[PDB]
Amino acid sequence: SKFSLKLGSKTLKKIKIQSIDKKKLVIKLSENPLVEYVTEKEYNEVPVEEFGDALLRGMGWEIHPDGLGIGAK
Amino acid sequence: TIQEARKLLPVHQYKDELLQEIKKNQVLIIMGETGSGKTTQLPQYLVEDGFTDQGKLQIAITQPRRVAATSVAARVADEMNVVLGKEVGYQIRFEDKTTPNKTVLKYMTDGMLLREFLTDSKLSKYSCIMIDEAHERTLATDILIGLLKDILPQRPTLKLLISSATMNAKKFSEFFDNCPIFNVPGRRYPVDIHYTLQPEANYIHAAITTIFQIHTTQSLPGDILVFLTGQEEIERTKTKLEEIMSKLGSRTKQMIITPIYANLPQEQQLKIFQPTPENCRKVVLATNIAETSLTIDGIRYVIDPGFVKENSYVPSTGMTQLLTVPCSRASVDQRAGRAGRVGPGKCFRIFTKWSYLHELELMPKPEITRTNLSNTVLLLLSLGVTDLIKFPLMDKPSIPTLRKSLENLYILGALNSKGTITRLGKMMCEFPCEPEFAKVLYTAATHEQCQGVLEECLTIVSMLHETPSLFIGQKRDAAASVLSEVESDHILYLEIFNQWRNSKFSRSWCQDHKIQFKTMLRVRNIRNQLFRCSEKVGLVEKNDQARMKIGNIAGYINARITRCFISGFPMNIVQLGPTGYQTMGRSSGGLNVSVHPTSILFVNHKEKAQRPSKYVLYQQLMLTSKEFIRDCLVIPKEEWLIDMVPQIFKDLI
RNA sequence: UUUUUUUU
Repeated sequence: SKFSLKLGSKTLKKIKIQSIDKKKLVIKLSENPLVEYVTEKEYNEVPVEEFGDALLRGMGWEIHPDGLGIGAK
Repeated sequence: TIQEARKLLPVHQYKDELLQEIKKNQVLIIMGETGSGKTTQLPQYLVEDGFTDQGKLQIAITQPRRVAATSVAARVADEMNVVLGKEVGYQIRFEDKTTPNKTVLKYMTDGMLLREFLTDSKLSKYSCIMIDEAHERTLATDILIGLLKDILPQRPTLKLLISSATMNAKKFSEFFDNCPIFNVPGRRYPVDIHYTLQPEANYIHAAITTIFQIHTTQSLPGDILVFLTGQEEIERTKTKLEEIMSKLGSRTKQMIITPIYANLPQEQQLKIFQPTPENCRKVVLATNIAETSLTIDGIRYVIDPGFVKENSYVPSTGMTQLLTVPCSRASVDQRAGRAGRVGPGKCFRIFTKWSYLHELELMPKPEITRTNLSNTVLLLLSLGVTDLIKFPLMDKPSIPTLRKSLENLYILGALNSKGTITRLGKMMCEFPCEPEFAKVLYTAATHEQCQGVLEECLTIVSMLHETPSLFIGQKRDAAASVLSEVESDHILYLEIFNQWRNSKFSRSWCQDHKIQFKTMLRVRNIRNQLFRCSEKVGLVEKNDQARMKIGNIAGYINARITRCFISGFPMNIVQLGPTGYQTMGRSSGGLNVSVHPTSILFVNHKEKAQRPSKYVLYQQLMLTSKEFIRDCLVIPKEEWLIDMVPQIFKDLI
């Protein structure tokens, strides 16, 4: 006996912080079946400059004049 | 007799104490002079005692010189009265003269016994290794006593023995944890040592002065051996002596000049061994070849300015440098000992007693700190040495010397990025050449852009071991008579050997084109041995397919030989820049290097006027007076650099 | 403008 209507769903249709406060490559050898080639992918991971340091760090690195005598000032 | 003369030697009277000393200890060090008899007589006494006995094991005597290993084994053939090859052998690089069951004591050289580790690490065949001449300190000797320190826990029955000089023998005992030093002080015909009282200005003149002081006044028959530094200061002293010998009067007796050094041809090196006749005096000029290698008869007087010439590998830029240094006190006392070879002899030293004590050094240089270590790291890593800094070696290589050899194995493909020796890297231990050279042979067979040319790369690689001592005199005079179209210093070597071969290996062909015939015998022996080991790996079989299945015999041959030598030698490429040629490395900058006067790229850039090729591959970056380059190879195309070694040159180009 | 000895 009143004015009532139904509105259903079928009818119609940056880092968060809590508080504010005040790298190196290492290769170790295997110690006692064969690899044909190094491959392109491998060099990309370990560059040629990096292999000389990293293998050591895995092991624990961290003109005389024309004529004179031996004196001859 | 011979049995009567063996009792005359100094080590024979010390023998009865010496046997109980060896039987009680394991490592024993003998401190003896030169000529004591510790080389010859010592392994004989073990056979007489029955050391080897019923057992299979045999004695090994290690010497650094290949020539000395054969010559001493002839003497033991005389003393034990058995023919050489049975019961007394020698095993050297080329002439194995042994019986596998009847030869007891074998006088092999130092590089041989390291190679037997590569197959059999524990040395199951030997009971008593005697290092000899351990004060030489060759590269093979330092690793050999470095590895035999680890083997002594694994075998308590192996005996080790060391013959050493006096001043070096103290440092050996501390290395083996204080093993006893035995002493045999046997010295023949002592020498009186004369000095200058004040330092000199120009030692070449005082050397020329002192010869005449011996020549005009002293007793005869007397010969003179002088020790100049290198080749170039012998010819300047040879020429200045020939003037003053003629200008002096007819009354003085004839003086003969006969220079010796390693690179001088064999026909003139035989002239010292000829006995000089009466009424004339022989003066010999020499480098270091006189003091240790060979024996000149009749040398009474020895003049010693006190200078040697040594090479220090600078491992950052990767260049050897060869400078003149004052020699150590150890090498001076070796120089004076060449005087007293026959009778009492004088030794004249062009320096003062104050400078000899306080300026000169005791030990010269350990050779492992000097030379390149790219070959032996692969020898160590294949013998299961995981830790190289902590490796119990006597004189440590510096860390940049040991770092550069680990990158250089990683570029070639021997070591995997995890550190494991790959399939290719196992082959480089087998071949009797460097790790760089054995990849040139490997891409000469297998690599898809460089196949089929292995029959020529064995020819060049054989020639490059002997490039100093090929040509008699100047190169271009002998280079032009052979052919006139060579643009690189490698293809000349392929062509000289191929035309020496089609002349059926004549002696008379070499003297036509001014090439040392003795050297070309040694190149042929190196070529045959590299050809055996390439059969045994199986490179010859994969070689011959790529010539039959792909026919290529045109001028594309010399473009595949160039691409094999890039894959072998990828750090050695320069680039043409504004000053000159500059080194193309990422770590080492441009060093402004200049082509050596011998090379074919030096004739074509000055005597003709070829425009310089933008890249040049070299074999050796050495600096005598200037940063030079030797054994050059023209790279015409820039894109061969990226395609052959992309692990370096995809970045730098 | 021109390499000291060597070893596999």
